[PDB]
Amino acid sequence: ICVTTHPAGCEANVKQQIDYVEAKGPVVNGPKKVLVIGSSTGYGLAARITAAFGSGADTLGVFFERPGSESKPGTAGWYNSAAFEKFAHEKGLYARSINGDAFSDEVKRLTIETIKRDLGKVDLVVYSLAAPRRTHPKTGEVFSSTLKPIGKSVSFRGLDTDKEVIKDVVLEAASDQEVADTVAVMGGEDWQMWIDALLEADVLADGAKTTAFTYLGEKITHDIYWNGSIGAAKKDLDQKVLGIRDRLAPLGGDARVSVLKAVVTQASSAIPMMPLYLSLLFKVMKEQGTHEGCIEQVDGLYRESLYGAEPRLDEEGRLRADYKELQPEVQSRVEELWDKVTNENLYELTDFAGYKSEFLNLFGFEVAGVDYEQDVDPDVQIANLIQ
Ligand SMILES: NC(=O)C1=CN([C@@H]2O[C@H](COP(=O)(O)OP(=O)(O)OC[C@H]3O[C@@H](n4cnc5c(N)ncnc54)[C@H](O)[C@@H]3O)[C@@H](O)[C@H]2O)C=CC1
Repeated sequence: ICVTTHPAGCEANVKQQIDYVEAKGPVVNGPKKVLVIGSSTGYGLAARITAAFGSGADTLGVFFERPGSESKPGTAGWYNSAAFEKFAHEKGLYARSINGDAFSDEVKRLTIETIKRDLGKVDLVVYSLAAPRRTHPKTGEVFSSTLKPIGKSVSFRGLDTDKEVIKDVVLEAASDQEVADTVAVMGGEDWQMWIDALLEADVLADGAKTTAFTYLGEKITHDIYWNGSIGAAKKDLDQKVLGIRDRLAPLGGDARVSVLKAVVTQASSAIPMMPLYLSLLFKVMKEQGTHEGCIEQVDGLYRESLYGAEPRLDEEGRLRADYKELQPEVQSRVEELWDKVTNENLYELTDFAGYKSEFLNLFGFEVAGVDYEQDVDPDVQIANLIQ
Protein backbone atom coordinates (compact mmCIF):
# COMPACT_ATOMS: atom_id res chain seq x y z
CA ILE A 1 0.00 0.00 0.00
CA CYS A 2 1.04 3.58 -0.75
CA VAL A 3 -0.38 6.54 1.15
CA THR A 4 0.47 10.02 -0.07
CA THR A 5 1.53 12.80 2.30
CA HIS A 6 -0.71 15.63 3.51
CA PRO A 7 1.40 18.67 4.49
CA ALA A 8 -1.31 20.50 6.45
CA GLY A 9 -2.22 17.38 8.43
CA CYS A 10 1.41 16.72 9.37
CA GLU A 11 1.72 20.24 10.79
CA ALA A 12 -1.46 19.77 12.83
CA ASN A 13 0.01 16.47 14.02
CA VAL A 14 3.12 18.26 15.28
CA LYS A 15 1.07 21.03 16.90
CA GLN A 16 -1.04 18.50 18.81
CA GLN A 17 2.08 16.81 20.21
CA ILE A 18 3.41 20.24 21.20
CA ASP A 19 0.08 21.02 22.89
CA TYR A 20 0.30 17.82 24.95
CA VAL A 21 3.80 18.57 26.24
CA GLU A 22 3.00 22.20 27.07
CA ALA A 23 -0.13 21.21 29.00
CA LYS A 24 1.94 18.90 31.22
CA GLY A 25 4.26 21.77 32.13
CA PRO A 26 8.02 22.31 32.03
CA VAL A 27 10.46 19.43 32.41
CA VAL A 28 12.25 20.23 35.67
CA ASN A 29 16.05 20.07 35.34
CA GLY A 30 15.74 19.01 31.70
CA PRO A 31 18.23 19.33 28.84
CA LYS A 32 18.99 22.58 27.05
CA LYS A 33 20.80 21.41 23.88
CA VAL A 34 19.74 18.09 22.37
CA LEU A 35 20.89 16.14 19.32
CA VAL A 36 18.22 13.75 18.02
CA ILE A 37 19.38 11.19 15.46
CA GLY A 38 16.18 10.18 13.68
CA SER A 39 14.13 13.24 14.60
CA SER A 40 11.50 13.48 11.84
CA THR A 41 8.94 10.78 12.72
CA GLY A 42 7.76 8.55 15.52
CA TYR A 43 9.58 8.38 18.84
CA GLY A 44 12.49 10.54 17.70
CA LEU A 45 10.15 13.36 16.71
CA ALA A 46 8.45 12.99 20.10
CA ALA A 47 11.87 13.24 21.75
CA ARG A 48 12.66 16.45 19.87
CA ILE A 49 9.27 17.93 20.80
CA THR A 50 9.62 16.99 24.48
CA ALA A 51 13.09 18.56 24.59
CA ALA A 52 12.23 21.82 22.83
CA PHE A 53 8.76 22.42 24.26
CA GLY A 54 9.09 20.70 27.64
CA SER A 55 12.59 21.85 28.55
CA GLY A 56 13.13 24.84 26.27
CA ALA A 57 16.04 23.03 24.63
CA ASP A 58 17.81 23.95 21.43
CA THR A 59 17.64 20.94 19.12
CA LEU A 60 19.70 19.70 16.18
CA GLY A 61 17.85 16.96 14.31
CA VAL A 62 19.23 14.38 11.88
CA PHE A 63 16.87 12.57 9.51
CA PHE A 64 16.59 11.12 6.00
CA GLU A 65 13.52 12.49 4.23
CA ARG A 66 12.49 13.37 0.68
CA PRO A 67 11.82 17.12 0.29
CA GLY A 68 8.73 18.54 -1.33
CA SER A 69 8.56 20.35 -4.65
CA GLU A 70 5.84 21.63 -6.96
CA SER A 71 3.24 18.89 -7.54
CA LYS A 72 5.27 16.14 -5.80
CA PRO A 73 4.79 15.78 -2.03
CA GLY A 74 7.75 14.78 0.09
CA THR A 75 7.66 12.33 2.95
CA ALA A 76 5.75 12.92 6.18
CA GLY A 77 9.00 13.36 8.10
CA TRP A 78 9.88 16.33 5.90
CA TYR A 79 6.68 18.21 6.73
CA ASN A 80 6.89 17.11 10.37
CA SER A 81 10.36 18.66 10.70
CA ALA A 82 9.34 21.76 8.73
CA ALA A 83 6.46 22.32 11.16
CA PHE A 84 8.62 21.59 14.21
CA GLU A 85 11.23 24.23 13.37
CA LYS A 86 8.50 26.76 12.54
CA PHE A 87 6.88 26.30 15.95
CA ALA A 88 10.26 26.10 17.72
CA HIS A 89 11.53 29.35 16.19
CA GLU A 90 8.34 31.01 17.45
CA LYS A 91 9.15 30.25 21.10
CA GLY A 92 12.64 31.69 20.49
CA LEU A 93 14.42 28.33 20.35
CA TYR A 94 17.19 27.26 17.99
CA ALA A 95 16.04 24.51 15.63
CA ARG A 96 18.18 23.21 12.77
CA SER A 97 18.16 19.95 10.83
CA ILE A 98 20.53 17.75 8.83
CA ASN A 99 19.16 15.63 5.97
CA GLY A 100 21.48 12.70 5.35
CA ASP A 101 22.48 9.14 6.13
CA ALA A 102 23.29 9.07 9.85
CA PHE A 103 25.28 5.84 9.35
CA SER A 104 27.77 7.75 7.18
CA ASP A 105 30.93 9.43 8.44
CA GLU A 106 30.12 12.67 6.60
CA VAL A 107 26.86 13.30 8.47
CA LYS A 108 28.72 12.79 11.75
CA ARG A 109 31.32 15.27 10.48
CA LEU A 110 28.63 17.79 9.54
CA THR A 111 26.75 17.26 12.81
CA ILE A 112 29.93 17.87 14.82
CA GLU A 113 30.72 20.95 12.71
CA THR A 114 27.19 22.30 13.20
CA ILE A 115 27.27 21.74 16.97
CA LYS A 116 30.60 23.55 17.30
CA ARG A 117 29.38 26.58 15.35
CA ASP A 118 25.75 26.72 16.52
CA LEU A 119 25.70 25.21 20.03
CA GLY A 120 29.22 24.46 21.28
CA LYS A 121 28.26 21.33 23.21
CA VAL A 122 25.08 19.26 23.55
CA ASP A 123 23.28 18.10 26.68
CA LEU A 124 21.64 14.92 25.39
CA VAL A 125 21.93 12.59 22.38
CA VAL A 126 18.76 10.71 21.42
CA TYR A 127 19.43 7.74 19.11
CA SER A 128 16.21 6.55 17.43
CA LEU A 129 17.13 5.25 13.97
CA ALA A 130 14.73 2.81 12.31
CA ALA A 131 16.33 1.64 9.07
CA PRO A 132 15.66 -1.42 6.88
CA ARG A 133 19.28 -1.27 5.69
CA ARG A 134 22.66 0.22 6.56
CA THR A 135 25.73 0.92 4.43
CA HIS A 136 28.86 0.37 6.50
CA PRO A 137 30.72 3.77 6.54
CA LYS A 138 34.14 2.05 6.12
CA THR A 139 33.62 -0.96 3.77
CA GLY A 140 30.62 0.29 1.77
CA GLU A 141 29.07 -3.13 2.40
CA VAL A 142 25.28 -2.84 2.60
CA PHE A 143 23.46 -4.81 5.30
CA SER A 144 19.72 -5.46 5.05
CA SER A 145 17.76 -6.29 8.19
CA THR A 146 15.29 -9.17 8.47
CA LEU A 147 12.38 -9.83 10.84
CA LYS A 148 12.42 -13.62 11.22
CA PRO A 149 12.54 -15.98 14.19
CA ILE A 150 15.76 -17.79 15.06
CA GLY A 151 15.85 -21.57 15.14
CA LYS A 152 12.34 -22.69 14.22
CA SER A 153 9.82 -21.28 11.78
CA VAL A 154 6.63 -19.87 13.33
CA SER A 155 2.96 -20.14 12.38
CA PHE A 156 0.29 -17.63 13.40
CA ARG A 157 -2.89 -15.95 12.19
CA GLY A 158 -2.01 -12.62 10.56
CA LEU A 159 -4.10 -9.79 9.18
CA ASP A 160 -4.14 -8.72 5.53
CA THR A 161 -4.58 -4.99 6.12
CA ASP A 162 -5.54 -4.22 2.51
CA LYS A 163 -8.20 -6.90 2.05
CA GLU A 164 -9.01 -6.69 5.80
CA VAL A 165 -8.76 -10.48 6.01
CA ILE A 166 -7.37 -12.88 8.62
CA LYS A 167 -4.67 -14.93 6.89
CA ASP A 168 -2.87 -18.10 7.95
CA VAL A 169 0.85 -17.34 7.63
CA VAL A 170 4.19 -19.03 8.28
CA LEU A 171 7.47 -17.17 8.87
CA GLU A 172 10.57 -19.19 8.06
CA ALA A 173 13.62 -19.10 10.32
CA ALA A 174 16.61 -16.81 9.79
CA SER A 175 20.06 -17.89 8.66
CA ASP A 176 23.18 -16.95 10.61
CA GLN A 177 23.89 -14.31 7.95
CA GLU A 178 20.46 -12.67 8.14
CA VAL A 179 20.93 -12.32 11.90
CA ALA A 180 24.42 -10.88 11.40
CA ASP A 181 23.04 -8.35 8.92
CA THR A 182 20.19 -7.38 11.26
CA VAL A 183 22.65 -6.81 14.12
CA ALA A 184 24.77 -4.65 11.81
CA VAL A 185 21.77 -2.48 10.91
CA MET A 186 19.78 -2.32 14.16
CA GLY A 187 22.56 -3.06 16.67
CA GLY A 188 24.65 -0.63 18.66
CA GLU A 189 27.75 -0.15 16.51
CA ASP A 190 26.67 3.11 14.85
CA TRP A 191 25.39 4.54 18.14
CA GLN A 192 28.80 3.51 19.47
CA MET A 193 30.46 5.36 16.58
CA TRP A 194 28.32 8.45 17.21
CA ILE A 195 29.28 8.86 20.87
CA ASP A 196 32.94 8.12 20.12
CA ALA A 197 33.09 10.79 17.40
CA LEU A 198 31.17 13.27 19.56
CA LEU A 199 33.68 12.64 22.36
CA GLU A 200 36.85 13.23 20.32
CA ALA A 201 35.51 16.58 19.07
CA ASP A 202 34.64 17.66 22.65
CA VAL A 203 31.04 18.61 21.83
CA LEU A 204 29.58 16.64 24.77
CA ALA A 205 28.83 18.78 27.81
CA ASP A 206 29.52 17.83 31.41
CA GLY A 207 27.05 15.22 32.58
CA ALA A 208 25.90 14.56 29.02
CA LYS A 209 23.35 11.80 28.50
CA THR A 210 22.60 9.51 25.57
CA THR A 211 19.78 7.02 25.12
CA ALA A 212 18.71 4.57 22.42
CA PHE A 213 15.15 3.32 21.99
CA THR A 214 14.20 -0.35 21.99
CA TYR A 215 11.27 -2.75 22.30
CA LEU A 216 11.05 -5.90 24.41
CA GLY A 217 7.35 -6.79 24.38
CA GLU A 218 5.80 -9.74 26.17
CA LYS A 219 5.55 -13.46 25.47
CA ILE A 220 3.17 -13.13 22.50
CA THR A 221 5.86 -11.40 20.40
CA HIS A 222 9.04 -12.97 21.79
CA ASP A 223 9.38 -15.60 19.04
CA ILE A 224 9.36 -12.97 16.28
CA TYR A 225 10.87 -9.95 18.02
CA TRP A 226 12.97 -10.30 21.17
CA ASN A 227 14.10 -13.88 20.51
CA GLY A 228 14.21 -13.29 16.75
CA SER A 229 16.62 -11.59 14.39
CA ILE A 230 15.56 -8.07 15.39
CA GLY A 231 15.87 -9.00 19.07
CA ALA A 232 19.47 -10.12 18.57
CA ALA A 233 20.17 -6.60 17.31
CA LYS A 234 18.47 -5.00 20.32
CA LYS A 235 20.36 -7.49 22.49
CA ASP A 236 23.54 -6.10 20.92
CA LEU A 237 22.34 -2.66 22.06
CA ASP A 238 22.47 -3.81 25.69
CA GLN A 239 26.10 -4.88 25.28
CA LYS A 240 27.10 -1.64 23.54
CA VAL A 241 25.53 0.66 26.15
CA LEU A 242 27.90 -0.72 28.79
CA GLY A 243 30.84 0.52 26.74
CA ILE A 244 29.15 3.85 25.97
CA ARG A 245 28.41 4.47 29.65
CA ASP A 246 32.09 3.93 30.45
CA ARG A 247 33.39 6.47 27.92
CA LEU A 248 30.98 9.05 29.36
CA ALA A 249 32.28 8.57 32.91
CA PRO A 250 35.09 11.20 32.78
CA LEU A 251 32.35 13.67 31.83
CA GLY A 252 30.10 12.42 34.61
CA GLY A 253 27.57 11.34 31.99
CA ASP A 254 25.30 8.37 31.41
CA ALA A 255 24.13 6.05 28.64
CA ARG A 256 20.85 4.14 28.88
CA VAL A 257 18.67 1.91 26.74
CA SER A 258 15.07 3.16 26.89
CA VAL A 259 12.25 0.65 26.33
CA LEU A 260 9.04 2.09 24.88
CA LYS A 261 5.64 0.62 24.07
CA ALA A 262 4.44 -0.75 20.75
CA VAL A 263 3.05 2.03 18.56
CA VAL A 264 1.85 2.39 14.98
CA THR A 265 4.79 3.88 13.07
CA GLN A 266 6.09 3.38 9.55
CA ALA A 267 8.79 1.11 11.00
CA SER A 268 6.55 -1.12 13.16
CA SER A 269 3.58 -1.43 10.78
CA ALA A 270 5.92 -3.51 8.60
CA ILE A 271 6.91 -5.98 11.34
CA PRO A 272 5.08 -9.33 11.08
CA MET A 273 2.23 -10.00 13.54
CA MET A 274 2.24 -6.28 14.46
CA PRO A 275 -0.97 -5.15 12.67
CA LEU A 276 -3.14 -7.71 14.46
CA TYR A 277 -1.25 -7.28 17.74
CA LEU A 278 -1.64 -3.50 17.62
CA SER A 279 -5.33 -3.75 16.70
CA LEU A 280 -5.98 -6.01 19.69
CA LEU A 281 -3.69 -4.11 22.07
CA PHE A 282 -5.37 -0.82 21.14
CA LYS A 283 -8.84 -2.15 21.99
CA VAL A 284 -7.77 -3.81 25.26
CA MET A 285 -5.81 -0.77 26.46
CA LYS A 286 -8.50 1.72 25.41
CA GLU A 287 -11.27 -0.02 27.36
CA GLN A 288 -8.76 -0.16 30.24
CA GLY A 289 -7.80 3.49 29.77
CA THR A 290 -4.04 2.99 29.29
CA HIS A 291 -3.82 3.60 25.53
CA GLU A 292 -0.85 5.85 24.75
CA GLY A 293 0.84 7.16 21.63
CA CYS A 294 4.30 8.40 20.75
CA ILE A 295 4.33 11.73 22.59
CA GLU A 296 2.86 10.37 25.85
CA GLN A 297 5.58 7.71 26.07
CA VAL A 298 8.57 9.98 25.47
CA ASP A 299 7.21 12.88 27.53
CA GLY A 300 6.82 10.48 30.45
CA LEU A 301 10.30 9.05 29.86
CA TYR A 302 11.87 12.52 30.11
CA ARG A 303 9.92 13.46 33.23
CA GLU A 304 10.28 10.27 35.29
CA SER A 305 13.47 8.52 34.15
CA LEU A 306 15.76 10.53 31.87
CA TYR A 307 15.57 13.60 34.14
CA GLY A 308 13.31 12.46 36.99
CA ALA A 309 14.07 11.86 40.65
CA GLU A 310 13.19 8.13 40.81
CA PRO A 311 13.81 6.61 37.36
CA ARG A 312 11.77 3.62 36.20
CA LEU A 313 14.54 1.03 35.84
CA ASP A 314 14.77 -2.71 35.31
CA GLU A 315 17.35 -5.26 36.47
CA GLU A 316 19.51 -4.70 33.35
CA GLY A 317 19.88 -0.94 33.82
CA ARG A 318 17.32 0.05 31.19
CA LEU A 319 14.87 2.91 31.56
CA ARG A 320 11.28 1.71 31.12
CA ALA A 321 8.13 3.40 29.81
CA ASP A 322 6.35 0.33 28.40
CA TYR A 323 5.06 -1.17 31.64
CA LYS A 324 1.34 -0.64 30.96
CA GLU A 325 1.49 -2.76 27.80
CA LEU A 326 3.24 -5.72 29.47
CA GLN A 327 0.70 -6.07 32.28
CA PRO A 328 -1.01 -9.47 32.72
CA GLU A 329 -4.51 -7.98 32.44
CA VAL A 330 -3.59 -6.51 29.05
CA GLN A 331 -1.55 -9.41 27.67
CA SER A 332 -3.86 -12.26 28.72
CA ARG A 333 -6.89 -10.70 27.02
CA VAL A 334 -4.95 -9.97 23.83
CA GLU A 335 -3.87 -13.62 23.79
CA GLU A 336 -7.42 -14.88 24.34
CA LEU A 337 -8.90 -12.70 21.59
CA TRP A 338 -6.22 -13.48 18.99
CA ASP A 339 -7.71 -16.90 18.22
CA LYS A 340 -11.36 -15.76 18.16
CA VAL A 341 -10.72 -13.02 15.56
CA THR A 342 -12.18 -13.80 12.13
CA ASN A 343 -13.06 -11.78 9.03
CA GLU A 344 -16.56 -11.11 10.38
CA ASN A 345 -15.74 -9.95 13.94
CA LEU A 346 -12.70 -7.88 12.86
CA TYR A 347 -14.08 -4.49 13.95
CA GLU A 348 -15.99 -5.93 16.92
CA LEU A 349 -13.20 -7.86 18.68
CA THR A 350 -10.31 -5.53 17.70
CA ASP A 351 -9.64 -1.82 17.29
CA PHE A 352 -8.70 -2.18 13.63
CA ALA A 353 -10.50 1.14 13.10
CA GLY A 354 -8.07 2.75 15.53
CA TYR A 355 -5.05 1.09 13.93
CA LYS A 356 -6.08 2.30 10.47
CA SER A 357 -6.79 5.80 11.79
CA GLU A 358 -3.45 6.13 13.59
CA PHE A 359 -1.61 4.74 10.56
CA LEU A 360 -3.11 7.49 8.40
CA ASN A 361 -2.27 10.05 11.09
CA LEU A 362 1.41 9.38 10.34
CA PHE A 363 0.94 10.87 6.86
CA GLY A 364 -1.33 13.73 7.96
CA PHE A 365 -4.72 12.15 7.19
CA GLU A 366 -7.71 11.89 9.55
CA VAL A 367 -6.16 14.54 11.82
CA ALA A 368 -8.58 16.61 13.88
CA GLY A 369 -9.12 20.19 12.76
CA VAL A 370 -7.77 19.74 9.21
CA ASP A 371 -9.84 20.67 6.15
CA TYR A 372 -9.24 17.85 3.68
CA GLU A 373 -11.17 19.31 0.73
CA GLN A 374 -8.55 22.03 0.19
CA ASP A 375 -5.72 21.97 -2.33
CA VAL A 376 -2.50 20.57 -0.87
CA ASP A 377 0.62 22.67 -1.39
CA PRO A 378 3.60 20.26 -1.34
CA ASP A 379 6.31 22.93 -1.78
CA VAL A 380 7.38 23.40 1.84
CA GLN A 381 10.93 24.60 2.49
CA ILE A 382 13.03 24.27 5.65
CA ALA A 383 15.19 27.29 6.39
CA ASN A 384 18.92 26.67 6.95
CA LEU A 385 18.59 22.91 6.41
CA ILE A 386 21.92 21.12 5.87
CA GLN A 387 22.17 18.39 3.22
N1 LIG B 1 7.75 1.82 16.67
C1 LIG B 1 7.64 0.98 17.70
O1 LIG B 1 6.58 0.37 17.90
C2 LIG B 1 8.80 0.83 18.57
C3 LIG B 1 9.93 1.49 18.22
N2 LIG B 1 10.96 1.58 19.08
C4 LIG B 1 12.30 1.89 18.60
O2 LIG B 1 12.42 3.30 18.51
C5 LIG B 1 13.25 3.65 17.38
C6 LIG B 1 12.50 4.61 16.48
O3 LIG B 1 11.66 3.86 15.59
P1 LIG B 1 10.26 4.41 15.11
O4 LIG B 1 10.02 5.78 15.74
O5 LIG B 1 9.19 3.42 15.36
O6 LIG B 1 10.49 4.64 13.55
P2 LIG B 1 10.24 5.81 12.50
O7 LIG B 1 10.32 5.18 11.10
O8 LIG B 1 8.98 6.52 12.79
O9 LIG B 1 11.50 6.73 12.70
C7 LIG B 1 12.71 6.52 11.95
C8 LIG B 1 13.50 7.81 11.96
O10 LIG B 1 14.88 7.54 11.61
C9 LIG B 1 15.23 8.30 10.47
N3 LIG B 1 16.17 7.52 9.66
C10 LIG B 1 15.99 6.25 9.16
N4 LIG B 1 17.01 5.80 8.48
C11 LIG B 1 17.93 6.84 8.53
C12 LIG B 1 19.22 7.00 7.99
N5 LIG B 1 19.85 6.06 7.27
N6 LIG B 1 19.86 8.16 8.23
C13 LIG B 1 19.25 9.10 8.95
N7 LIG B 1 18.03 9.07 9.50
C14 LIG B 1 17.42 7.91 9.25
C15 LIG B 1 13.92 8.64 9.76
O11 LIG B 1 14.07 9.82 8.98
C16 LIG B 1 13.01 8.87 10.96
O12 LIG B 1 13.16 10.17 11.51
C17 LIG B 1 13.67 2.33 16.73
O13 LIG B 1 14.96 1.93 17.17
C18 LIG B 1 12.59 1.36 17.20
O14 LIG B 1 13.08 0.02 17.25
C19 LIG B 1 10.76 1.36 20.41
C20 LIG B 1 9.72 0.65 20.81
C21 LIG B 1 8.69 0.12 19.89
